[PDB]
Amino acid sequence: GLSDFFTQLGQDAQLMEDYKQNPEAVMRAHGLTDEQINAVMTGDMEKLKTLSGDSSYQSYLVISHGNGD
Amino acid sequence: LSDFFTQLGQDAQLMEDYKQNPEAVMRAHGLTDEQINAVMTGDMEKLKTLSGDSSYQSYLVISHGNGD
Amino acid sequence: GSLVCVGTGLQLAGQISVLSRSYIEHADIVFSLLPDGFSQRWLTKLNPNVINLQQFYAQNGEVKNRRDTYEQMVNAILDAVRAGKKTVCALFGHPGVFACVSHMAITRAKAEGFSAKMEPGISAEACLWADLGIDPGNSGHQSFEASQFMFFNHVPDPTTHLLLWQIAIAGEHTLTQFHTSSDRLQILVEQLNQWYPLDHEVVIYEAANLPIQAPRIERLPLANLPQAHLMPISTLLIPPAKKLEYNYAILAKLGIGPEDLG
Amino acid sequence: GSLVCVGTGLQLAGQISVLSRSYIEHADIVFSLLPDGFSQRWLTKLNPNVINLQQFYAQNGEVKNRRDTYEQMVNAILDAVRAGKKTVCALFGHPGVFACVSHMAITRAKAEGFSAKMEPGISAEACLWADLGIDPGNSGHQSFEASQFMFFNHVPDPTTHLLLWQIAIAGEHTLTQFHTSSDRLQILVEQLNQWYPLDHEVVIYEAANLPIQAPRIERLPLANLPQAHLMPISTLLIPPAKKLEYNYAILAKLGIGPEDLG
Repeated sequence: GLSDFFTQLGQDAQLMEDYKQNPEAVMRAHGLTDEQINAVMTGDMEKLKTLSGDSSYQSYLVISHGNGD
Repeated sequence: LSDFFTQLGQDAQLMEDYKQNPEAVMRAHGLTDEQINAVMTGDMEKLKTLSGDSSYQSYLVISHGNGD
Repeated sequence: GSLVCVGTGLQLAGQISVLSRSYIEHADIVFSLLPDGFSQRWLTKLNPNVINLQQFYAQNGEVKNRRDTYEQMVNAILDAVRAGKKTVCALFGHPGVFACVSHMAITRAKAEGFSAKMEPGISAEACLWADLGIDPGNSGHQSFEASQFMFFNHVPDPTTHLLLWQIAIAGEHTLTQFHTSSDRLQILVEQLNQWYPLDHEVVIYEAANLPIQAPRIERLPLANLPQAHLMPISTLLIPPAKKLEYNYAILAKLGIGPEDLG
Repeated sequence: GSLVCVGTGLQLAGQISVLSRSYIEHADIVFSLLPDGFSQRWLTKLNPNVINLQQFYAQNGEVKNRRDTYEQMVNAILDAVRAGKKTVCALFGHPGVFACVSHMAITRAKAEGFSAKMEPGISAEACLWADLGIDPGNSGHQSFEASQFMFFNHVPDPTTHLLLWQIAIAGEHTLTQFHTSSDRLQILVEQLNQWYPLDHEVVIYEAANLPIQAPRIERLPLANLPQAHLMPISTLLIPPAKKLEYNYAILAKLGIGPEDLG
């Protein structure tokens, strides 16, 4: 639901432009809850992960270092 | 030529088939012996001529170093 | 067996190249390093045979040198190639931009006689130029890893856009912690003060990973960097401290002056 | 009306992002600047409503300042946006990397009250790191426009990978010619000799545009640059002249030494 919507929105320029015209109307029509929408509107990515079923996904993204070879 | 290149550039299965056997893939997509020879010798101008874009000029510079 | 390393970009689902997505779809097996659970879900739907490289990072407060984490990622990728699998390594961003694992895996696979290559992707720097409306060509660009800037001898050109990558671990010499200290950032500030005033505006940048998310674009004086909130993904942009000045020596050899410039 | 600027990457059809392709597909009108006729065909099949921005370059030996070319391209894009069209600008590579037209169109559109944004794409520099197996993070990266390096005061760090873009027009001050001269490139050689020996190996790189095409990777001594065959798409890579050396000053402030690095 939350994941299906984000995956479509990220790929589909038609939906992306609908979303930009009216974020809450697009989100409501794709079944997002008021708490999911509030998390999006306040930029709370941490809470969005929880409402998606995170199951504490741990995500460190450093794939290089500065200490030379 | 244009149909083959556009499929090959987007399709990873056809790309991996191509890399295994370039001539067999090109022949199976109908490329002529002269088209294949243009590919194997890296002659991009001959390939453009053979595609019938023989007369399309293309300058790709979209910035300068003079400031302002 | 064979190897192809691809990038997924920073945004969920839409920022991978058309060909890179087709490589993931047709792979026997995918080794992933992706930003979040939405991206992981997206990948698993494309190709269910996924090994998550995240497992090789220090877990539960263990002391682990990231060099050992990277070696273990490379070894897991190569074991699949050596077994005979058509193997794809799917990293976020560009697989070879501030990312040692794909270059090391491709070097090792070629040396063992396998086919290996790297497909370019959209990195966090490519997102920054778009999100800030800055062309790296305007007065030129410089990129360093922040810790390498501190540990080794690097001289920035202060007419360029300077990027310090991995600013959150600037000065963390052990490669065993996930973040640095405010004291270490204060030493970086003093070092940078050779070229940049303490009140010089810098930008903490983070590319969005979700389509509903705005990037982080936080402007602050350089002096305030040590008190700022940083994450592992944070990049420090240092805009030019000086305007471009006329290279009279070269202009004279060319036989021209400023007034001749088109 | 609205504006979205996308890139198509260097390779035909497959190096565009999934999202950027979708923007082209749904646009009312597309303004293109693409490498060749294969690429042009591919676009036209995606969306037949295409204006080719190539037309605004000097035709048939006319003297035209490229600044006028770029203004004419920006104006053409904005006329479609001002008319009410959902407008896409599709440029090769990344639309905002060594490319002024999209940033200028976006600045202008925003100033006139229109929605305008830039989607990052895969640039020629992104293709170079993948093709040469080089990470810009390894010892750092610097990028400058070649003529800007000659005309203004830039200082390279010879521990980095240094890129000089548009090397084919290096020193061409009028912005009315499509290539420079051998004597101009000899002056660049002498300028670079402040930091790089004359026998220092450099690389002329050109990213491939077709899936059957190998990239150009030509290794040669710096001293032979002025006799080399260059094209408008050529980039000059100057690999490091010096190894990284320890910053004993900053190490001492951190209370550590080389032996302490992980």
